[PDB]
Amino acid sequence: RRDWENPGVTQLNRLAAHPPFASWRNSEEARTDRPSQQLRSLNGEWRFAWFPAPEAVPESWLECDLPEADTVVVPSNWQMHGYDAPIYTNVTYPITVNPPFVPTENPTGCYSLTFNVDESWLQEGQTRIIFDGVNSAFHLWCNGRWVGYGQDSRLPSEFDLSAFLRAGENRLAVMVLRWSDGSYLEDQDMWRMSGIFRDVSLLHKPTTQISDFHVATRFNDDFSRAVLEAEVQMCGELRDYLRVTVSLWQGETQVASGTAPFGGEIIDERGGYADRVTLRLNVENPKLWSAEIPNLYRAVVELHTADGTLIEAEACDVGFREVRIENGLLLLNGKPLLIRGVNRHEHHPLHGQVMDEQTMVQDILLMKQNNFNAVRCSHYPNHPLWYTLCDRYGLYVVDEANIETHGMVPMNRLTDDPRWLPAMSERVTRMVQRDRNHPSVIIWSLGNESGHGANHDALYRWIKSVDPSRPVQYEGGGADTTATDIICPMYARVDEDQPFPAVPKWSIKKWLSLPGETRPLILCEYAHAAGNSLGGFAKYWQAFRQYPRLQGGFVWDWVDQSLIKYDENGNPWSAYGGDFGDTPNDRQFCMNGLVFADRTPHPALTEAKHQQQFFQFRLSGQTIEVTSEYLFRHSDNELLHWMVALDGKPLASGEVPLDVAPQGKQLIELPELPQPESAGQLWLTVRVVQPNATAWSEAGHISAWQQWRLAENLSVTLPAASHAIPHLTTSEMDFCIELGNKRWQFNRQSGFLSQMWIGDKKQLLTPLRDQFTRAPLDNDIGVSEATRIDPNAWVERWKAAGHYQAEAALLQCTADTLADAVLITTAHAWQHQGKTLFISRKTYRIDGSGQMAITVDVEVASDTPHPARIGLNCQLAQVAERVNWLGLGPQENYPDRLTAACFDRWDLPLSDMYTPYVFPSENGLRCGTRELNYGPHQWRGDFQFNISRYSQQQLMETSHRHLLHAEEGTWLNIDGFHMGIGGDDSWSPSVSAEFQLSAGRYHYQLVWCQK
Amino acid sequence: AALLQCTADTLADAVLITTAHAWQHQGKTLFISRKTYRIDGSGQMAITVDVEVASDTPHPARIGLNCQLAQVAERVNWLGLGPQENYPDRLTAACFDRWDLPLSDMYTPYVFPSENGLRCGTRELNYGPHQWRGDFQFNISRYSQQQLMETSHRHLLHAEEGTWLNIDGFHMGIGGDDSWSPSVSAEFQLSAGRYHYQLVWCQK
Ligand SMILES: O=C1O[C@H](CO)[C@H](O)[C@H](O)[C@H]1O
Ligand SMILES: [Mg+2]
Ligand SMILES: [Mg+2]
Ligand code: NA
Ligand code: NA
Ligand code: NA
Ligand code: NA
Ligand code: NA
Repeated sequence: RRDWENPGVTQLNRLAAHPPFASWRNSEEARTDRPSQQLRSLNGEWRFAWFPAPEAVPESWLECDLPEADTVVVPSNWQMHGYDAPIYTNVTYPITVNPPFVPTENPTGCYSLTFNVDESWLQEGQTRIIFDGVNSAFHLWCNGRWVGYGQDSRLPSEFDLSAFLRAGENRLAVMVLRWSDGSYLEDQDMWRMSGIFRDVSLLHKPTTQISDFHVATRFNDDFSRAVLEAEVQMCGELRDYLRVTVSLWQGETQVASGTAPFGGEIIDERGGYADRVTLRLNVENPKLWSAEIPNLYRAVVELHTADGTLIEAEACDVGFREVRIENGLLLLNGKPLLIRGVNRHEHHPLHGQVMDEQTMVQDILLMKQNNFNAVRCSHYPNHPLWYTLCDRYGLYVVDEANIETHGMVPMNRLTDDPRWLPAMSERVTRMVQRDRNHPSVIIWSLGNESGHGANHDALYRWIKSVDPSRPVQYEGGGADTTATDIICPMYARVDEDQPFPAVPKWSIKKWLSLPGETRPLILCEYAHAAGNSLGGFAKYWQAFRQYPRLQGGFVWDWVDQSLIKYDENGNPWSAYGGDFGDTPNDRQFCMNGLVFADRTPHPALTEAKHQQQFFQFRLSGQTIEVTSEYLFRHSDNELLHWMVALDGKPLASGEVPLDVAPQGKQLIELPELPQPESAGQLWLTVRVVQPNATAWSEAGHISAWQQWRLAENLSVTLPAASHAIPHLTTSEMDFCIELGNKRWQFNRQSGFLSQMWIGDKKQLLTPLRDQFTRAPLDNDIGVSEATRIDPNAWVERWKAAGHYQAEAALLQCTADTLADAVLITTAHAWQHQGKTLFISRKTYRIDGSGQMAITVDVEVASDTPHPARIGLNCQLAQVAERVNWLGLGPQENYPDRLTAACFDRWDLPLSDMYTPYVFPSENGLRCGTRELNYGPHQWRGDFQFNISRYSQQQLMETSHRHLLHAEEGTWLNIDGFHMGIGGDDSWSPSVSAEFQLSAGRYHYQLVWCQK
Repeated sequence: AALLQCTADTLADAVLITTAHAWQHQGKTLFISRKTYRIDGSGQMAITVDVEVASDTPHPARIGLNCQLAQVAERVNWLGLGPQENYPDRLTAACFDRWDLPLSDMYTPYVFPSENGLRCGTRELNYGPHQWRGDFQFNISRYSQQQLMETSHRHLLHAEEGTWLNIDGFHMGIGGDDSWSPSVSAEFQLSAGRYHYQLVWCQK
């Protein structure tokens, strides 16, 4: 019947969806959430065999293990074991678009397991098997007998095996299909894999059982009083002696308990539900749940007899919180939320899409440590443990249905088709039935990029009807359709409108006030962190803080989707689209995370942490005003450390305890600061430190910081006259300046300083020349599809203008001797096919003190695309271990992404001055630098710089970081100016006007000398 | 202005004058101006100005040069934004072109006297035998900035001997969102800390 090519059949013999069950036969264990003997894991070693199509599977496999099969670990994606290649494609379906058909060559994975089952499980009750995740469709057999079928890769499929099992040894046989009609609803921009990638278990339930239960919590006006309501449903034979007891616990203290026989209130003309009962428990002064303080209670649902015999128990963590939209604002416990969130895919560099507790916890810790309080399940229901962790650690979750049909034309072709309503409804309804009891889930999502169809409006209302406790959102069709309670655009800009036809992305500030609009606005996706990105991030947060209805958003995204591969030497390297022979593919577009696949931070993470701080500061005189953005907690684990320094040198510091109420302010007056010893700029730096450790952080964790320029004393003291005078040696091909053991050689043909000698040691490997280009960042290249070549992308404009090909032409090179120095004057014109792109005029002044002052004045043709940078570069013959500088740091920072950086004296090993982006590009820059020290060299002025063993040329021509090779010496790039990196999105020019080098005329001056 | 440095150097085809000043008050150095005047064999004086402004002093109204020329001409010819008065935050209406107006039109008769008549984005200015080139803002009239701020009514102003010229590399916005509180937007305040501008003064 080829059930995998029929959207009308999404499952066969599958049991109803429901909340997590464990079937405890001991209440104490249900209360403490301890392991349950009635819930067995079948994870471990299984037998697996790969076939090109389901037609190639031998019938023998159904009742006997195939000798050709291997023993593999489950859960797992078979591509990760090497049976076939994982495919990375963004929008374009990996299969021919011809719904509901899939290729005849359909990779088939045949799993089998021989396991034991005790007669005690078969003599009484029900024994069911549970597959938390199978990609993307499968048929189940038990002891050679066909059991059922299932679809939807991100929700569990359960089947009753009570009639197929036998005492002793049993054998399962699962035929998993890579492609099915369900694949048409799973076109998310991520690796395309398959297999039994989530847990498999066996659950025993009594015949008379708790089949479902819903927990709700409503409050009075000030939340000082609450009522917990628990509806419980049963299956089996109804008896007058059956009872249901629901008890609520706060730690070891039982707070409330209620018992009642089955039989619900009258529903309609035919009566009520005799197989259901609702318990209502009163709770005074409940400890409220929030991401700030994840207070949790434990609800225990007991099914028992009047005489006191327990039949079974279920339970869940309960969080007392209310979520509602009122007067245009998303409120939590009556307070307007400010969503500091991020999108997070279930990705592991080695295991693929198999999630483990360790990785989940690591992500959560890093998230909260970096001031995030929310996560969006892009774009499907997550591993069940995820919700438990967000419940306990405290993170707001947007639970999203596994529905994305991005590759359709138009996007809503399937979702506006009633023939697909069934398949869609199951992805939404089964998600709600599974996760509705988790307090962490505060918003439901109908899926992602499936345009907007009538099926969306239908399912939108279904959720509103069955679960009024959570708002529903969906971005397809314009981000503001009738299928969403929240305006949730993706990559809508802060001030700039993008009037696309039919589905415009208005600037978020303008979106809010459109005629008749009243809903709150939270971007489901923004600040695309692909590579060297997050430029302009601060602009979003200034807006979020000023506009009440702009309530944040979810950064895209958390972690790069790179996979581990091994080279000839067997060493691991990070791969992306196309590295597995997968084609078509969208290359590096799968890496858009704030952290690398191994969870190592990208520089952008710190910019995020800074902007998302929960404490805001203002300086007036010597008074620091600290405002709290927390909505529920007082700052009872915060200490403010302040430090004043004169250009890096510490002059004074202290620490004051913070005691600010949520939404409150605290005034802190700094003691009279001693007068700076010399000239320079005083800088005030304050940091909020958490003295005590928490569930998500260690003692001494820094949660917020800010800097301010205080008094400055301009140096009016002119240096002493030098002893010796530099000597000029004019030759036909060179202008050589001599001063003691030092020598500067300027080539008269090129007009560039080609070499420097300190004694007999050459200082340069490459001449000091102007540079107006950079190894293009992901945002410069701007393609979300490898097949598309955007001529409007910055890199194409630069290439087309000849910026990368431009040749310097000497216009002038003269030398002059002054009273105490030698003045070299130069002028170069950079041209491309007759067009003069840039003109650089310089003067080099080498005085008796051995300093070479370099003054640069550049002209940029107003009609050529604004240059990526304006500076100089050279290859220093030396390679030192450290880099020391006075400026912004310690991490990499660009013009539109430097708010998190602080002005101070920084010292790091040379390696840290290079950011290992998987896709190489310009990186490691540090801005606002007044002094740079490397080996014997020292550069002064006001510039931006990067330094490493990789020339811009190699970075630009190398596709993977692991293929880079340390060049001889050290490449230095010092820019008087540098263009912004952008990032609002990575498929169109995103660098804001203020960060484009459009001034036409630029001036900067550097001083090069010996340290 | 406290003189920090004043030197002279003879080059191949030019004389170089280097200077450094520090404007202070109550022992506080407010600004520091470093310049070089390069007069070559063609009679052109290239002036390069680099100024430092203490970060803790209120941003200055302008960063430029001024002098009182002895000559009094009838016309003012310039290549820049015009023909009317325009300031950094009020120049969208002005157009770049060759403008030529009588001296009187370069003065805006506000009843209450103040800085007036500025014209921005000027690459060339001509007055009498003089010509200034670069990329500056300027106002030119028979009234000094001093007289303007000391005189309450326009009818009390008296033409001073010669002509007062104010060539600025940078000028603060004029604001106006209201007239009873600071209203000059941030992007129009001279807060860069270090400013650079150059001019070429010659005869025509
Ligand atoms: O709009 C989007 O942008 C991202 C680009 O990396 C990613 O494809 C998301 O899944 C999609 O919703
Ligand atoms: Mg089907
Ligand atoms: Mg997509
Ligand atoms: Na807001
Ligand atoms: Na992507
Ligand atoms: Na505190
Ligand atoms: Na590259
Ligand atoms: Na006046």
